Amino acid sequence: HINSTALNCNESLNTGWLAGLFYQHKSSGCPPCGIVPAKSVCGPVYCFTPSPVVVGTTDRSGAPTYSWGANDTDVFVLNNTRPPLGNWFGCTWMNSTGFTKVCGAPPGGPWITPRCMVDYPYRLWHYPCTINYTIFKVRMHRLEAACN
Amino acid sequence: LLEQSGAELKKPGSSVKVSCKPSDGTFRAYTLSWVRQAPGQTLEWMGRIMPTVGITNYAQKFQGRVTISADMSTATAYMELSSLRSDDTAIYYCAKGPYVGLGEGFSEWGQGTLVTVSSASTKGPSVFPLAPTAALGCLVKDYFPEPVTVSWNSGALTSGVHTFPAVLQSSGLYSLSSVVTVPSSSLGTQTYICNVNHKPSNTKVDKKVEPK
Amino acid sequence: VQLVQSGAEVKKPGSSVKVSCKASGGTLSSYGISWVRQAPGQGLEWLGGSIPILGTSVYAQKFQGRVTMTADESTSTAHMELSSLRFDDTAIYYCAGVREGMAAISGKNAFDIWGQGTMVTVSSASTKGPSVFPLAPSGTAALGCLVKDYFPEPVTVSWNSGALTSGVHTFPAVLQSSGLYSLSSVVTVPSSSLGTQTYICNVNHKPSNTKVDKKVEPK
Amino acid sequence: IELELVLTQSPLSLPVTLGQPASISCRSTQSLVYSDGNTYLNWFHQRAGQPPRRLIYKVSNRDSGVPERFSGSGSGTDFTLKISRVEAEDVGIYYCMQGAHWPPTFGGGTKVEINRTVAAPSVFIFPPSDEQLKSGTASVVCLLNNFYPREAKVQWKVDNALQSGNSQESVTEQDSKDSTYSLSSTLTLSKADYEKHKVYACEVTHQGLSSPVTKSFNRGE
Amino acid sequence: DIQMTQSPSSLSASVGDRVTITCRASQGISNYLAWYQQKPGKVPKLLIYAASTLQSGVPSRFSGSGYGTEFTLTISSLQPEDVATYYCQQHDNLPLTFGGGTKVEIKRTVAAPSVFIFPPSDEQLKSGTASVVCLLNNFYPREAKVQWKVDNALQSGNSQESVTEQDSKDSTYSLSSTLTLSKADYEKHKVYACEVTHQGLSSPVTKSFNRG
Ligand SMILES: *[C@@H]1O[C@H](CO)[C@@H](O[C@@H]2O[C@H](CO)[C@@H](O[C@@H]3O[C@H](CO)[C@@H](O)[C@H](O)[C@@H]3O)[C@H](O)[C@H]2NC(C)=O)[C@H](O)[C@H]1NC(C)=O
Ligand SMILES: *[C@@H]1O[C@H](CO)[C@@H](O[C@@H]2O[C@H](CO)[C@@H](O)[C@H](O)[C@H]2NC(C)=O)[C@H](O)[C@H]1NC(C)=O
Ligand SMILES: *[C@@H]1O[C@H](CO)[C@@H](O[C@@H]2O[C@H](CO)[C@@H](O)[C@H](O)[C@H]2NC(C)=O)[C@H](O)[C@H]1NC(C)=O
Ligand SMILES: *[C@@H]1O[C@H](CO)[C@@H](O)[C@H](O)[C@H]1NC(C)=O
Ligand SMILES: *[C@@H]1O[C@H](CO)[C@@H](O)[C@H](O)[C@H]1NC(C)=O
Repeated sequence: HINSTALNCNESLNTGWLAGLFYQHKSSGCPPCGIVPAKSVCGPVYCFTPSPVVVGTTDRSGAPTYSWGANDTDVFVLNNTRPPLGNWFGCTWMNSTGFTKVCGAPPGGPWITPRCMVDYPYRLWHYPCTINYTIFKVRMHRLEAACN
Repeated sequence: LLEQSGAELKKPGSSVKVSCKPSDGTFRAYTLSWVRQAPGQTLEWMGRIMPTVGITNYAQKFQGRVTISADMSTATAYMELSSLRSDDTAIYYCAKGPYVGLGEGFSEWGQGTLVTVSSASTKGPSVFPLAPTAALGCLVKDYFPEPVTVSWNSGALTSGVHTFPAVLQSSGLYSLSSVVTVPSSSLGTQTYICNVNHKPSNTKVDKKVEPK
Repeated sequence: VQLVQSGAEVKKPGSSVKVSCKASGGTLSSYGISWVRQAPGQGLEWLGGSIPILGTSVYAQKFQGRVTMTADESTSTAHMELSSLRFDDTAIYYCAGVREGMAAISGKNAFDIWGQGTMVTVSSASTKGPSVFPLAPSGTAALGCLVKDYFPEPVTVSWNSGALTSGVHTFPAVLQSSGLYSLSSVVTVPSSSLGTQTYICNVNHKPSNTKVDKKVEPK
Repeated sequence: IELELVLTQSPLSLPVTLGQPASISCRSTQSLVYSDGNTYLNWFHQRAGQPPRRLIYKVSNRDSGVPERFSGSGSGTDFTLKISRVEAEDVGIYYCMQGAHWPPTFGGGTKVEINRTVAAPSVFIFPPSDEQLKSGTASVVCLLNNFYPREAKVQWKVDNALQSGNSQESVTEQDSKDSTYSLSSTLTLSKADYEKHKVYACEVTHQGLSSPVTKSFNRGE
Repeated sequence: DIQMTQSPSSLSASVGDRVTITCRASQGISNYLAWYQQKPGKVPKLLIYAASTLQSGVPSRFSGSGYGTEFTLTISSLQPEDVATYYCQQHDNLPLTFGGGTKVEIKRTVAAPSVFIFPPSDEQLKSGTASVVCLLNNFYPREAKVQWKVDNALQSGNSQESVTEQDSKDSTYSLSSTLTLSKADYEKHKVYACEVTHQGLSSPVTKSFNRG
């Protein structure tokens, strides 16, 4: 499970960069899913059903692999249909250079409301502009949200 | 393609666990559903599990007493149904559907598991010959529960075989007949054996039917 | 600026050892602390290591069921615990990292800062402190110290509290037939200063917490 | 607000002569277009003693290995499964299913039977074995093999006494090869009542026979 | 596991020689290879990072090169302070894996040893044991031979030797042999001698003492 995380992080993404990632809050510069190759993925990949779910590395057939995404056949099967009868609304992850990627559609970034985002362990790293956000309970499915 | 657990007799109030095994031996990017069919009822969808990611969804009628797990390394999905009532007697299928979700239905199916929810005891079947184109057969009498499977010779004799549906006798025990039509000139030379086994009773019989 | 490790220990087979690694003047999380061990006279072997993008440490499968790595930011101290110790685990254990916050968040690091190392000896023999005997001299003269009968390794010898370095030779320890170790350290000095200059060997055996300062004089 | 969705199939029984077209309709109380613009209505064919098998997905897309004779059409709430030329293989139950409303549901099912030419049954009677008579019960079996149509009448006679209500029948499904039926009638008697009589017969009445056929045996030989 | 194969095991060269150490990899690792120097008794130092990026404060004579499977660390002008074991480690994949290491030593002009002999201390004699120490200082080559004579009688199996690693300033070695006797057997004889044989000595050197 844990070694299904893609560790394809660039050298430029060092601990100093990660320290100042959720440290930038004291701010003028703020705001179709398929097969994603694991070579361009740094960190866990999250999809939202609207509840957050981790999608680990697999081969192209969908069989899970456990080699830190180091293999060149490792991908993330993120194909999605709307989650009343499908799997998830969309997904979010950080790529090798440190940019947050999205795909699919938000559950209503992964925004429930125009001001509230689904809360998940990597929210503060993937979306630093939401560090001053407050956490509220949501029942849509019992999950937590982060709002202004 | 989707090997399924064997048939079972379970008493009311207990719980039954049915296994589903893909012939690959490994889980891939597909969703696994559980569909059942009670006698005289249409197909009923129960639940859904993605063995790769772990998401499980259940239908409201079964919310609370069904649980669908998946054991990787073994690559065997399970369905457990507790608090068994009498009307849970059904054939339980596992069905493969697209990873992307429901909608397109199910492209592959297991054979089915017959779960009989009853308090009656398991009774092994008694096998008797139906001795003589000519017709020749086997009578499988007084067994519980269903099912009993019958083959002829050892799977070699398939043409002209008729295995009749089991009927429920007034005693609560079941009975069925398996018959086969064969050329008359073959009765003097060929041999004919019924392969009758009843899983719940561990009773495997090989009756040789000869004319007299 | 420096990683300071705990002292050498002797542990019985099947037991556990905990090694600390204190980063002076720095945030422990920025160094990407891994643990690399080196068997006596052999190569380097990477045990677990910190992965910032996961916020935890992951271990090589060789140790997955019996090593755990912790880090306490409030005390700037990282720990490594190795359980079910076998004779094959006798080595010097280094904590390692990279400085100035250049540690890859992937954990795939080359390390430019290393702790001083901690020798763990898996053995059933009891700890024993050394005796220090002088090697007295009788244009350069030789004098030294004899550190005899101690277990386990190591023992460290300095001269004049580290002020005398040129001319010093601390030999490798030899294992006597009694299962105890022995060691000698010598230094060549000008023969004219044998009466005027002070020569003290500083002996330290941390497993027994034995420290000796032996002034070596002729006769 | 979520309302119960109901799928209705018509007809419930679709008898079709071999080589003629057939159509099965599936009507839904709610539109089956989804958020993604797809219409998720599918079709499944179930054989005797076999799990269901998908024929059509998304209204009209044919599944691999499915004969070209099958096709689907419709939109919104009305759908139709059409077979161009009906073959003996196509006997069985046809279901529709929807994947655009929670939870996924199957239609009631339509039972297709093939109308072939008349075929008289071959009648066989089997005396009970001495093994079964060694217990307390005797079962006499009458076999009607490979006939069409299903309308058949079996009359048991024990020393010319009409037996009524002590016989159970069992019919197979319509054969996917020759489109025939097979039936077995079982007369149950005690050992005492079986030795009390000599002549055992079943009288078989069927459209393919010129008159009721009677197979008999004598308990002695 | 990526495997690192480093050649050769041991290496000998002369001050001012080019020295080439090769490190091969079982998979392509791009340029993600580091090199360490580890002088005896010290911790490893990172010399080269990412195959060819030289670390700050490293003499310009060290350089790296290579991409893919084969990498070479080259020392243009070998210097006395360069004697240590050198290791290559891949940083492209987890687990991080190191090479066997290459021991680098120096050939230099022959240098005879300076021999000193040390009687056992009176503190040690009070405990019941006696240790006589002979010290060979700053010699090359490493090959040497010491023999203990007690009253001119050769001693065997009562002594152990120990050799320092090659000195980083003068490329010499040093040895200590220790002769261990009981207190009873020490007080039995008078002359304790240490007979030293080495390529740099035209004649065997002997250092001795008498008890008292
Ligand atoms: C990916 O990560 C999983 C989870 O950590 C790894 O599973 C673990 O693999 C290790 C090494 O094969 C297993 O160790 C074994 O444990 C048994 C029982 O303690 C011990 O008797 C054996 O000698 C062996 O050391 C460990 O049990 C297992 N953990 C779990 C929860 O299954 C997996 O190996 C990793 N795969 C890759 C490709 O990195
Ligand atoms: C991190 O990104 C840098 C910048 O693109 C990569 O550096 C390139 O590496 C490749 C392969 O070694 C070279 O062919 C390019 O010339 C390099 N570009 C530059 C500008 O130096 C580096 O490979 C990336 N690291 C990882 C682990 O993905
Ligand atoms: C990681 O994501 C970033 C952001 O999309 C990628 O950077 C873009 O790369 C393309 C390459 O043609 C450029 O046209 C864009 O201008 C880049 N965007 C920015 C903001 O610089 C980057 O390529 C991705 N890296 C990997 C390894 O997938
Ligand atoms: C995912 O989508 C790609 C096309 O984008 C397709 O080739 C692949 O088969 C799909 N896989 C799944 C599991 O839906
Ligand atoms: C990488 O994937 C290939 C399959 O394409 C496999 O054969 C190989 O063993 C994998 N390598 C590792 C180190 O897991």
